[PDB]
Order: sequence, then structure tokens, then C-alpha cells
Amino acid sequence: YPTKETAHWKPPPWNDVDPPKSNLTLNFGPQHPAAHGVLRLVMELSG
Amino acid sequence: MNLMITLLTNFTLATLLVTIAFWLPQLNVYSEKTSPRLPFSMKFFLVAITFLLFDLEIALLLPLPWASQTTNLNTMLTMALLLIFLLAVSLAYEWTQKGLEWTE
Amino acid sequence: MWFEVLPGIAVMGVCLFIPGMATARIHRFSNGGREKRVAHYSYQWYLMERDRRVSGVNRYYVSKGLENID
Amino acid sequence: PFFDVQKKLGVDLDHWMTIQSAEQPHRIPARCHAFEKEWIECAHGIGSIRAEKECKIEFEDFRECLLRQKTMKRLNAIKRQRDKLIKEGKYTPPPHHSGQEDLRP
Amino acid sequence: SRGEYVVAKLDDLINWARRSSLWPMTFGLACCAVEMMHMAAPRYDMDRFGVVFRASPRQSDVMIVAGTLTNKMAPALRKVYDQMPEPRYVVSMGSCANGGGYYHYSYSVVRGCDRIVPVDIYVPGCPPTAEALLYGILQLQKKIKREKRLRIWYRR
Amino acid sequence: MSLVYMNIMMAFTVSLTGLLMYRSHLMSSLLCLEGMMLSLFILATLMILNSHFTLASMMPIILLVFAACEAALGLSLLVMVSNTYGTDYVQNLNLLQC
Amino acid sequence: VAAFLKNVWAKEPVLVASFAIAGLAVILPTLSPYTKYSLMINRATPYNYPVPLRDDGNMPDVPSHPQDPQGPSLEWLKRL
Amino acid sequence: MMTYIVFILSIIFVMGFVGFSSKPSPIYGGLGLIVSGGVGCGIVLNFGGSFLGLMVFLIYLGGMMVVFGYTTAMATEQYNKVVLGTFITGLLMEFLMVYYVLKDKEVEIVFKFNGMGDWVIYDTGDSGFFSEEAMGIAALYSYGTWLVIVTGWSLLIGVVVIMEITRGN
Amino acid sequence: MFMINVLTLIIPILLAVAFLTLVERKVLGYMQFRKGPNVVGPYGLLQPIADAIKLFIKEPLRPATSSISMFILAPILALTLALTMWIPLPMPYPLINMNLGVLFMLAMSSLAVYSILWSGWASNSKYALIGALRAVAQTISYEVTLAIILLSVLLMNGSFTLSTLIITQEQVWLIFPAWPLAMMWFISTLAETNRAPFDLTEGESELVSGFNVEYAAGPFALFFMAEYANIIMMNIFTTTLFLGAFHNPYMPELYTINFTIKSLLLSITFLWIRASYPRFRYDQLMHLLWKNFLPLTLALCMWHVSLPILLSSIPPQT
Ligand SMILES: CCCCCCCCCCCCCCCCCC(=O)OC[C@H](COP(=O)([O-])OCC[N+](C)(C)C)OC(=O)CCCCCCCCCCCCCCCCC
Ligand SMILES: CCCCCCCCCCCCCCCCCC(=O)OC[C@H](COP(=O)(O)OCCN)OC(=O)CCCCCCCCCCCCCCCCC
Ligand SMILES: CCCCCCCCCCCCCCCCCC(=O)OC[C@H](COP(=O)(O)OCCN)OC(=O)CCCCCCCCCCCCCCCCC
Ligand SMILES: CCCCCCCCCCCCCCCCCC(=O)OC[C@H](COP(=O)(O)OCCN)OC(=O)CCCCCCCCCCCCCCCCC
Ligand SMILES: CCCCCCCCCCCCCCCCCC(=O)OC[C@H](COP(=O)(O)OCCN)OC(=O)CCCCCCCCCCCCCCCCC
Ligand SMILES: CCCCCCCCCCC1=C(C)C(=O)C(OC)=C(OC)C1=O
Ligand code: SF4
Repeated sequence: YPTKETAHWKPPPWNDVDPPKSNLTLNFGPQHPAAHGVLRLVMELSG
Repeated sequence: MNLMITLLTNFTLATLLVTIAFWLPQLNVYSEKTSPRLPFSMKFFLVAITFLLFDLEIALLLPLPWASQTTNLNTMLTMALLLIFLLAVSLAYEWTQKGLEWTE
Repeated sequence: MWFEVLPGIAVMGVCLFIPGMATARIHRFSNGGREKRVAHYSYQWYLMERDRRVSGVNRYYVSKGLENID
Repeated sequence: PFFDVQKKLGVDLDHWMTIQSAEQPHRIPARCHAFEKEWIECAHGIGSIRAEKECKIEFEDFRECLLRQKTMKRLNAIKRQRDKLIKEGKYTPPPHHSGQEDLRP
Repeated sequence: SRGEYVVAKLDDLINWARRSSLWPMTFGLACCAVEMMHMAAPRYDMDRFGVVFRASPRQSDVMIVAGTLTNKMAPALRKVYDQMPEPRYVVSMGSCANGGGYYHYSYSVVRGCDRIVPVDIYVPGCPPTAEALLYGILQLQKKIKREKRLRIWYRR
Repeated sequence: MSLVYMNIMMAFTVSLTGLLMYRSHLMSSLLCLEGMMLSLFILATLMILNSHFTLASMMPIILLVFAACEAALGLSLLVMVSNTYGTDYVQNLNLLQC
Repeated sequence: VAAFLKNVWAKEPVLVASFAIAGLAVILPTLSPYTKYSLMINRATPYNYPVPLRDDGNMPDVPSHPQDPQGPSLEWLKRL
Repeated sequence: MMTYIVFILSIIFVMGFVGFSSKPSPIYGGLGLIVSGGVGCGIVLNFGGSFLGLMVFLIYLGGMMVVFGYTTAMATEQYNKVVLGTFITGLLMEFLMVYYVLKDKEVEIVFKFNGMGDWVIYDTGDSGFFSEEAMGIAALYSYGTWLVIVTGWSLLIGVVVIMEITRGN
Repeated sequence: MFMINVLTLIIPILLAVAFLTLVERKVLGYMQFRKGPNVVGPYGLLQPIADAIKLFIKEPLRPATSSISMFILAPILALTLALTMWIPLPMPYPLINMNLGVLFMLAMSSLAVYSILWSGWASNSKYALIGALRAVAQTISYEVTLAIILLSVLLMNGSFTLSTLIITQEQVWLIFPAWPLAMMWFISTLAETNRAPFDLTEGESELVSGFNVEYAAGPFALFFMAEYANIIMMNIFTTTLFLGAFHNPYMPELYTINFTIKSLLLSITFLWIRASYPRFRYDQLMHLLWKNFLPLTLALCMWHVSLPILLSSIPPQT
């Protein structure tokens, strides 16, 4: 029975599966800049 | 009572050290400086849950030095080896189903 | 040479020696020249409170021997 | 669906933690062991309906052992009347209720 | 009087503490990194002066600029300098950090790091020896020793 | 009855009405659930120590172990919800109205 | 079984020591002659009070004094 | 005052529960539940549950609330009216209950409650050379055989269940 | 009189933590073929004083914090737990003689990860929080083997009482019946205090210790001195636990000298391990816990349960 409140309701998907609806980027540098110190690394980490 | 006095004294000395370490370097007026979700990992949460469940198994294991004093020693030894074996079986299922991977 | 580290180790060793020696001397000063009574179990506390009541001075460490009976 | 498997097989899975009057480690008595033993040995075998109206005195003594409501209410009455008589000045406390009498043992 | 004496002895205490516990951040940009690493090597050994090797850049006292500052790393230099807690000092090590050096006329080199940060000690060389850098560190300590922060505070 | 039992039961009801009135976060709901467990732990422990009922001294430990494993299950549910929707909000869990 | 044992002792000796120590801990108390004495010592440790018996007239094994001959003895524990 | 120590710790306990249950954020709610667990542990310790209070610290605060703060740190973001209003609401309800049960030595919310210090209800005897609480917990291995079986089975199943539902497949 | 005893515990703790920095820099100096500090004091003895006065008048760094309250409470909790871990330590007499001192220390050390967690929350950087969660997962991982090794050793002690553990070791050091427990204990306490080769926050294998990152952090001296109080305390606890000394009840100073010398040697062993090895990768010390230490710890736990039963050597409760 359609009402004003239950008006926007669509039926669920047929397989009852909904759409799902990234990875880290690190701008890296050497810890103590004694040895290298002049390195820049743009990482793309996945954890 | 003496425990509460000692806890209050340790808390007081710690708070005094923290209050000094925040307010003593504010004595020297400095040049006021005017220039100018996190990614989820499943393994980080899984190592914490594995910790929690093995810690509950440890909570079962903690009354053993009192449990050896019993007169029902055969039952006690059976259940003691059984709890340590179930902890080992939890570890083996955590092993073999790729649960301890990339934080091994 | 390597014996130059021994003044710092000696100062740190004196600083670790102070707490234990301190608590032993304070336990002997607060308890009539003897060890502090250890009451982990309620029987030990019962005997200790009985000592406090029989000593007459509200102090468990005042020991009453055979001079207290007739 | 109380499938009484324990009484059927003779196993004791949880009857040991069930009451306070059971076998305890190192024979430690519960603080209301006698009251619970009296209420259980009263109410045994006669069912709940007869047990609520025929073993009422044993259960009341046992509930008042557990909760100590009548004891604390009685001490409240005595302590309030004592404090009223102290405030009115019509009562003095004895030396053995002030720490002045070198206790018994 | 009495207050001048008290602020003089307190200057002596805090200057002693700050010079005798220098924690260096090193911009090891170029060849002078190798010679600072020799100044921390067991012969010269900065750590016996209180000058710890590989200190944290977040809690460092002196920024040792040891190498060629290029135009591409000048804002990173200034950013690390701006993240330093005061009192912060800067030792400029070597000719390229002092004045451009061998790359003075380059299109891509900052002609001395003093165009970017204030410099306290200029240590000359290509590279200056590890002994010469330790000389510059001890001259920085002498410069801290004659500071008058509380005496000038008292006289204002 | 005793005066501390009032406060421990009132703590249970405070964490109950916290758990029965969500704001946004499912984590705060789980915090209220384990506060309910904490108040139950303290209340059972005070009864069992007061009664000198010896064998039920192992009861609050079994309560703690089972309900902390329950809490681990709930945190894993929250983690799967957070990996679905990005947050742990209970207003994102509304697909089952239709 | 000798090839597998040397192979797992070459590849995973921590697990071999683990299963060996665990297997000894399982099967060893049933083979030890002193496992009896653990039970004997735990049941001989007097936590409670030895609540005495009313002498009805026929209890020949129960002593009348602690230093009497009859009764349970711990000479096996003094000697071992 | 000092005879009311368990009562004062229980008041701090209820204040901490009104604190986190009003739900400012799961971070501060976790902090309030930590302080509440500590003071409720002190309540347990002042009856002679020394092992059970150390079980609170070691297990509850030590493992489980650490895992709650850990999982909160992975699910909240680091940088109201209703929280502070419900906080002072619960605080006023609790202090009105305190005031009634103190001025009257009696109250009835759901049950009747004494107003004296809960020192009154203790035992006047000893336990000898053991703790009764320690021996009752030690009997988990000689008397709680079925209890150990079902607890260990639930924990093993719990490990299996967490590895199932966090797998995503 | 009791407050005198509390202060003569806790103030020499801070002085020993001060001079442990000197002992560390010197002993790491001579092992690295150089000297440690010898300029600031005679033989370097004024280096902790100068360094502490320097750290206490240094500016709060640059940035602001996400949560003021946890930024304050994390050093308070760290120092409070680092000071309360010392009060049941029997040396030969504990300050607070409790029946459950072992379980007290295990619980208060389990509470120590909240300082790391709240300092990760209180920083503004979302990368420092990730580093804090890695550190929390490390510390809670090695607390498992701390608990089980500690339980396995206490099965020969009879109780959780720390003062009984002097009586237990009157005939032999307890490292002789339990040396695999002792070495996994020592390495697990090493991995507890974030100490090299397990120091991933203070080193590399870290997403945030990477030179010109954000993250307002606390005053470094407080967490540092809490950490060194924990290092000296865990070495004293290992000394009590496995290398317990002779105690004459009429001469307590003999036990105090003996456990002090052993605790100094064991803290220098921490210093000598950190100057000898490279660092683990994070999953390598997760491997070392979960796949290496925990199987042997469970196996030796079964062994130390069943072993006093089969040898008729069950220790007394009292
Ligand atoms: C208390 C005072 C101090 C105590 C001693 C400690 C001082 C010495 C410290 C040295 C420096 C250590 C720095 C950190 C090192 C960390 C790395 C490391 O060692 O990893 C451990 C390594 C890890 O393994 P791994 O990484 O080297 O090897 C590869 C591992 N797999 C195959 C999984 C990839 O070994 C262990 O885990 C051993 C732990 C202790 C072993 C105890 C042995 C017991 C033996 C019983 C008998 C066995 C015989 C068979 C059965 C017989 C039955 C009758
Ligand atoms: C009313 C009167 C009081 C007024 C207020 C003052 C209070 C007292 C403050 C301390 C004393 C003030 C003077 C401080 C030192 C001044 C003199 C000085 O710097 O002498 C230099 C000398 C070493 O010479 P140097 O220049 O280093 O040469 C290199 C080696 N050839 O240096 C040395 O030989 C060593 C100098 C050591 C400094 C003193 C010792 C340290 C401070 C101890 C007290 C404060 C800290 C207490 C503990 C804090 C926590 C650990
Ligand atoms: C019976 C007494 C009670 C026994 C139960 C109690 C055990 C206590 C110890 C707890 C151990 C917990 C973890 C167990 C996990 C077992 C599964 C496993 O580890 O398999 C993987 C392993 C290969 O390792 P991998 O996956 O490659 O590791 C990464 C690095 N390469 O695979 C292997 O290395 C092979 C593992 C299986 C074979 C091991 C044989 C050891 C034999 C020792 C002597 C006999 C001892 C008695 C027990 C019977 C053993 C057959
Ligand atoms: C449990 C044990 C704990 C032990 C903790 C302490 C360990 C180290 C012990 C001290 C070792 C020796 C320290 C010597 C420091 C330097 C003294 C000195 O003379 O410094 C020179 C400086 C300037 O003197 P000036 O007048 O310029 O001389 C020119 C001469 N024509 O003169 C000055 O700066 C003025 C004088 C400063 C003297 C400072 C002495 C050290 C103070 C340290 C603080 C703690 C004191 C001990 C507290 C605990 C024990 C009671
Ligand atoms: C962020 C907030 C601030 C953070 C910094 C400060 C808080 C954290 C650090 C403090 C932690 C306190 C832990 C104190 C309890 C430890 C357990 C305990 O009491 O053990 C000692 C002892 C047990 O041994 P036993 O011999 O069996 O008992 C005596 C009978 N003969 O038992 C006794 O001796 C019993 C003595 C009486 C009971 C003591 C109760 C203490 C007060 C209540 C808890 C206080 C802490 C609350 C907050 C915790 C952290 C949030
Ligand atoms: C209350 C006493 C405070 C003393 C403070 C001493 C701090 C340590 C100085 C040297 C040092 C060591 C050993 C150190 O290990 C370390 O971490 C890598 C530092 O930070 C960069 C250090 O600066
Ligand atoms: S001043 Fe010279 S030697 Fe030094 S870093 Fe520059 S180019 Fe290299």
C-alpha cells in the first residue's frame, strides 16, 4: 500500500547485493638527514 | 591506605612534572610564530582482536598457580592442558587460514 | 678507557641502592627494631590485631612474653 | 524443554555452583549456609506452590540473612535515637564505646 | 646590585645548560655530510661534547647546513628551520652553504644559505675538515656562553 | 538493602538508557554495552564477596570473558560497517526499511 | 617418518621443539612415578581444622591424641 | 567520611557512567569508561576482591578497552548541547538520590536501600591461610570442568567467527 | 614516616633515570670505539643535569593539538604508571607488600599503552596516529608472552606474591629450571619498552618518523623518563624473577647490593643489545611473536603446568 511516507522506497536488488559505493600516498623523507638528507619520495602505499 | 597514599603521591609528582614541563618553558617570552579519514588496514584490527581473544584465554589461565593446590589433580591437569591446547588451536587456526599475514 | 663509565654506573647504582636500604631501615624503625609484619592472609591479620590488643599500647610490635602472665 | 540430561546420565555439569550450601573448596562456609540449608530442606520435594506458603518462615530468615534489611533498619533506628539523645544531651556514651577500655583478648 | 647578580648567575646556568647540551639537526645536502659524519666518527666524536649524533630534527638546537643549498630545496630548508624550537642556531658548513661556493654562478644554487636562514657560525672549507667543523661547534658554544638574555631582560 | 547496590544498579540503568538512545556512533553504543557489562561485573562481584559464596568467585570471570568475546564480535561488525560506509554511523544502516 | 622429522627439524625447529615439549607435557605425568606424591602432598596439607569425633566407643583406628600411633602418618613425606 | 569510601567510589562510578553514556565522542566516551572501570575496580578491591579487581585492570581495561580505543582510532576522525545537558541531567538525578538517601538513611527507587556506610554488612571472621575468593577462582579447574569446556569452545569459535566475518568473502 | 619511604623510592628512581642517560651514552660510546660525554662534567657527570635544564627551558615545538585533555593526560598516565610499577618490587622488602604484586605489575603495564594511544590521538597528524597504532599493536602483542611466561614461572613460585619469589630462589637461580622462559622473557620485555631492535617509533620502518613531518607531540623529556623508569623497572623485575639473590633477614643490604648489581648488569645488557643489532621490520617482530615465541611459550606453559605434578614439586600457596 503506497503512502506519502513510503513513497521513495524502491524494491531491493534481485540478488540482495548493493553496490560498494583507495590507497595511501606518502610524501617520504630520510629519517636523520646525515647520510642522504636530500631525497624526496612520493610513495603510493597500500597499507 | 598506604597504597592509596602512594598512588596519590605518584599521581601528584607526575602532574607536577607535567605542569612544570608545560609552564616553565613559557617563562622566556619567545618570538610569536606567524608563518605556516586515515586509511584502514584489516591486519591492524585483526592483530588487536587476536590479542583480545588470546588475552581472554590468558584470563582463563591466570588461576593456575592456585589451581595446582587442589586435591582433584587429574581433572585439574586435564583442564589446564586443555585450555593451553585450545589457545594453541586458536593460534593454529589463526595461522593456517592466512590470519597472521603481513603482520605475521 | 672503559673504566670511565664506572662513575656513572656507580652513581646509578647508589641511586638504586637507596630505595631498598631506605625501606628496610624505615620498616625496622617503625616496627620496634624488627621486620614489618606481613599479613597476606586473614589469619595473619587476626594474630597481628590480637598482638595490637594485647600489647596495651595499641601497637602490634610491642611483644608481650611470659612476663605478662602470672 | 528442560531436557534434564544431567539427571538422566548422572553427570554433574552445573549442580555444584547452583546453591551456597553445596560442597565448597576447602569446606568454606557461606555466610548464610544454615539459613539456605533450612530453606532447601524445608522446600524439598513439596513443589513451588506448597513451598511458597509452607516454608515462608525459613525463606524469610534466609532473605533477611542475605540482604540484612531488618538488621540495618534496626541499627538505623538505634543510631538515629542515639544521635537524637546526644544532640539533646540526655545521654552520654560509655568509655567502652569510645576507645578507652583496653579490648578483651 | 642583588638582582643583577641573580640574573647574571641565572644567565650563566642557562647558557651552560644550552651550550653543553647542543642537539644538532644536520642538513647533509652534499659532500660536507661526509665530513660531519667524520666529526661524529670516533676520532673527533661530537657526542663527548654533549653534541649528540643523529638527534631528532623536532627537538634540535642547531641546524648544521652541510652542503650545497639549491633553489629546489631552499623552501624545505626554510620549513625545517621554521619547525625548530627556539633557541635555534645555524652553523653554515662549507663554501656552498656559506656563499654559493663552487656553484656560485649556477642557475640553480642559492648563493649561501644566509639568503634563506639567519646564520650564526660560518665554517669555511670545501669541505672544512671534521676538526674545523668541531672548531665551529665550539665557537658556537662560546657564542652561547656570552649570551645575556636575563641581563638584558633585567635592564629593560 | 546495601547502599552501593543502588549506585551499581543505577550505573547499569544509566548505561542502559545511553545504549537505548543512540546519538550517531555505533562505537558509543558498544561503549554503553560494555559499561552495562562493567556494572554487571561489579554488582555480581559485590554480591559474591559479600555472601562468602566461594564457588561463584569464578562467575564474574566467565561473565567478563564471554562478554569481551561478544565485544570483539561487535567491534568486527562495526569494522565491516565502517569498511562499507566509511563511517560508523547508525543512520547509514537504513537499507532494510525496504 | 625419519625423512619428515629431519626435514621439519631443518625447516621449522621452533615448531618441532614446540610439539616435542607439548607432547612430553601431555604423556609424561602418566608415566612418572612421582605423580602419586603430588596428590598425596596436596591432600596432606592441613588448611582446615581437624574437627574431632565424638568417641562413641567403637573407633579403633582414630587416635585419642595427636602423638598416638594410630591415624594417618606423614613419614613418607619426611623421608621420600 | 572514610567509612563511606566504597560509597564515594560508587558515586564517582555513576558520575563516570553519566559521563560516557551521554556520548560526547567515542574517544572521550572511551576515556570515561576507563575512569569508570578504574573506580569500579576500586569498589571491588575494597571488599577483598583483589584478584577480581586486578582482572578488571588486566583484562577489561588492559585488553578490551585498549581494543576499543584502538578500533576507535581507526574509525573516528581527530580534529555539544545534548551531551552536556544529559550530563547535568544525570548528575542532578544522582545527587538528588544521594541527598535523599543521606538525609533519610533510606530511599526506594525500585528497591529499599540503606543509607549507612556499607561497612556494616561485612563478616567478622577470618579465612585462615587462604583467600576464599582465590580458592573459589582456583576451583575453575577442579570443579568448573564443564564451564571450562564451554568457555574454551566459545573462545575458539569466537576466533573462527572473527576470521570469517572480517574476511569479506 | 611512610611518605619519607615513598619519596626515597620515587626520587632516586628519577635520579637513576637521569644517570641512565649518561650510562647509555657512555657505554654506547665505548662500544662504538669512541667516548661518551666527558666534557660537561668530570667523566660526564653533569651531562644529565645540563640536558634536563636544556629540555625544560626549550620552546613548545610548533603546532597545536587535536585534544588538549589527552595531550595532558598521556604524560601524566605514562609517568604515573612508570612510578607505580616500583611499589611491589621486593628489594628485599617491597614498599607496598601485596599478595598479588606480579599481577599488579602485569595489569599496570597493560595500562601503559593508553599513553601511546592518547598521544597518537592528541597529535593532529593522521600518520602519527598510524605509528601509534603500530606501537600499540606491538606492545599488546608482547604482553601476551609476558603474561604466559610470567604464569609459567609463577607455577614454581606458588603464588602471585613477589616477596615469595625470593624464597623460591633460595637454593638456585630460577633461570636454571626456566632458561627458555627467561630468554623469551628478556626479549619480550625488550620488545615491550620499544627498545632496540624493536624500536620502530624512534627509528625507520615508520610512516611518520621521516624528517619534516607535522604532529605536535608532547614534551619529550616526560615520555623519555617514563620509558627509562620502565627499562630499569623491567630489568629489576627480571632480576627478581629469574636471578633472585641471597637474602639475609638480618642484613637486607646484602640483598640490595646483589640485586642492584644484577639489575645494573641487565640494564647494561639492554644497552649492549641496542648497540649490536639492526632493527626488525614490523612484520618481522610480529612474526617473532606470533609464530616463534608464542608456540614455545604455550608448549613451555604446558610443560610448567604438568612438571611439578609429575615431579611432586608443587610449591606451597603461602
Ligand atoms: C634473564 C637474563 C637474560 C637471558 C638471556 C638473553 C640474553 C641474550 C640476548 C641475545 C640478543 C638477542 C636480541 C634479540 C634477538 C631476537 C631474534 C631471535 O633470537 O629470534 C628468536 C628465534 C626466531 O627464529 P628465527 O627467525 O631465528 O628462525 C627462522 C624462523 N622461521 C623458521 C619460523 C622462519 O628463535 C626462537 O624463537 C627461539 C626462542 C627461544 C628458544 C628456547 C629453546 C628451548 C629448547 C628446549 C629443548 C629443545 C630440543 C628439542 C626438544 C627436546 C625435548 C627433550
Ligand atoms: C643567590 C645566589 C644564587 C643565584 C642563582 C643561581 C643558582 C645556582 C645555579 C647554578 C650555578 C650558577 C653558575 C653555573 C655555571 C657558571 C660557570 C660556568 O659556566 O663555568 C664553566 C665551567 C666549564 O667551563 P667551559 O666553559 O665549559 O669550558 C669547556 C671545557 N674546557 O662549568 C663547569 O665547570 C660546570 C658548571 C656546572 C653548573 C652547576 C651545576 C649544574 C646545576 C645544578 C643546580 C641546578 C639543577 C638541579 C637539578 C635539576 C634536575 C637534574
Ligand atoms: C600431542 C601433544 C599436544 C600437541 C598440541 C600442542 C601444541 C603446542 C604448540 C603450539 C603451536 C601453535 C601453532 C601451530 C601451528 C601449526 C601449523 C603450522 O605452523 O604449519 C605451517 C608450517 C610451515 O610454516 P610456514 O607456514 O611456511 O611458516 C612461514 C615461514 N615459512 O608447517 C610445519 O612446519 C609443519 C608442522 C606440522 C609438523 C610438526 C611436527 C613436529 C614433531 C615434533 C615431535 C613429535 C611431538 C608430538 C606431537 C605430534 C607431532 C606430529
Ligand atoms: C645519589 C647521588 C647523586 C649524585 C648527583 C651528582 C653527580 C655529580 C657530582 C658532582 C661532580 C663534580 C662537579 C663539579 C662541577 C664543576 C665545579 C666547578 O668548580 O665549576 C667551575 C665553575 C666556575 O668557577 P670559577 O669561579 O669560574 O673558577 C675559575 C677558577 N679560577 O663553578 C661553578 O659553576 C660554581 C660551582 C658549581 C658546583 C656544582 C657542583 C655539582 C652540583 C650538582 C647538583 C647536585 C648536587 C648533589 C645533590 C645530591 C647529594 C646531596
Ligand atoms: C586518566 C586518569 C588518571 C590516570 C593516572 C592515575 C590512574 C592510573 C594509575 C593508578 C592505578 C591504580 C591501581 C590501584 C589498585 C591495584 C590493585 C590493588 O589494590 O592491589 C594491591 C592489593 C592486592 O593485594 P592483597 O594483598 O591481596 O590485598 C591487600 C590485603 N592484604 O590490594 C590492596 O592493597 C587494596 C587497597 C585498597 C583499595 C585501593 C583502591 C584504590 C583507589 C581506587 C582506584 C583508583 C584508580 C582509578 C583510576 C584508574 C585509571 C583510570
Ligand atoms: C630528567 C633527565 C632528562 C635527561 C634527558 C636526556 C635525553 C637523552 C639524550 C641523548 C639521546 C639519546 C640517548 C637517544 O637515544 C635519543 O633518541 C634517539 C635522543 O633523542 C634524539 C637523545 O637526544
Ligand atoms: S662546500 Fe664544497 S666540499 Fe662542501 S658540500 Fe659544498 S661542494 Fe661539497
